[PDB]
Amino acid sequence: GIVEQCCTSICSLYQLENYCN
Amino acid sequence: GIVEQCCTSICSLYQLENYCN
Amino acid sequence: GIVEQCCTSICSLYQLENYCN
Amino acid sequence: GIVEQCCTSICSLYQLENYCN
Amino acid sequence: GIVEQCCTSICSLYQLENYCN
Amino acid sequence: GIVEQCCTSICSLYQLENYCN
Amino acid sequence: FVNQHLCGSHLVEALYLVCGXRGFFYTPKT
Amino acid sequence: FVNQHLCGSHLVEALYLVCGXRGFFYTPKT
Amino acid sequence: FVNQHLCGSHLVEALYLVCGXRGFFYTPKT
Amino acid sequence: FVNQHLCGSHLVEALYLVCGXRGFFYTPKT
Amino acid sequence: FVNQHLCGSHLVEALYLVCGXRGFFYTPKT
Amino acid sequence: FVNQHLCGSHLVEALYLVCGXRGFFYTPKT
Ligand SMILES: [Cl-]
Ligand SMILES: [Zn+2]
Ligand SMILES: [Zn+2]
Repeated sequence: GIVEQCCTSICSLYQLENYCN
Repeated sequence: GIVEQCCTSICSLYQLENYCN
Repeated sequence: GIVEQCCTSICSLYQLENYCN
Repeated sequence: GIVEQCCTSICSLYQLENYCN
Repeated sequence: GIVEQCCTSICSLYQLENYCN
Repeated sequence: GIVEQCCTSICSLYQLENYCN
Repeated sequence: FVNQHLCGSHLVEALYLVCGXRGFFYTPKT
Repeated sequence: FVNQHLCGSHLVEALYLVCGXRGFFYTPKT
Repeated sequence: FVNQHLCGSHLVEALYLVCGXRGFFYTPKT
Repeated sequence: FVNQHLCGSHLVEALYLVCGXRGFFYTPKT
Repeated sequence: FVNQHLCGSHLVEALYLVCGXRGFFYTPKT
Repeated sequence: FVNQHLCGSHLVEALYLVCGXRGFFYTPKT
């Protein structure tokens, strides 16, 4: 999920964009 | 849209629950 | 106080409203 | 009110201390 | 300035990188 | 740096102002 | 003459608190 | 609504949203 | 044509920092 | 962009900024 | 009739995420 | 003013408020 990938661990801009519409 | 209904005028916590998942 | 009830511990919406005017 | 004095125009940290408890 | 270019109209993450250090 | 003085440790308003232009 | 962008920022922070573990989808235009 | 620890400025925005037009009071201990 | 609601959000976050452990009361209308 | 843990409302504002006009979805687990 | 002050607040939070460890300088007027 | 750890976007909004019209610089280490 997004919380585990970007909050519990650091995640790049690209990875953050996997959650855009 | 939410932007149309809530940025033209104040929406309460109650009107916002509408837009939840 | 509010810090101990809602920050140090989780507190429901009802409990959060005990701090409204 | 604070909304009247600070939203019509910018209030500094100093003008804001006024509204503190 | 940033205020002039980005508050008159929306700036993207890309237009904002411009103002970085 | 600012992170070590004001984030890693508490820092007064005066100290926070050492970072103003 | 108002500003939608700045309002959106407020809107999504509010939905975060309101929706909780239920989550939400934010969709402006296309 | 959310179900987690609301702290700092985050607890105040939460109060701002929930309380609405009645306003609220933020007093850590006072 | 400005917006009070969005301004309030900013106002209460500022009072949080400004007032510190002293706290404050936020009151708009009634 | 930043390179740290983005959590809570902070993760959502981040999504708000990055995604832009395409919007986004915030679903902790759902 | 818009408001620069409130916009600035948004601007500096965005630069914080965008610039990351690179940092930035915020300068309005003089 | 507050008397606690100001970190992340929170340290920047703090600078935004305190510094005012003179602006400021945010450089974690640089
Ligand atoms: Cl705003
Ligand atoms: Zn705003
Ligand atoms: Zn935070």
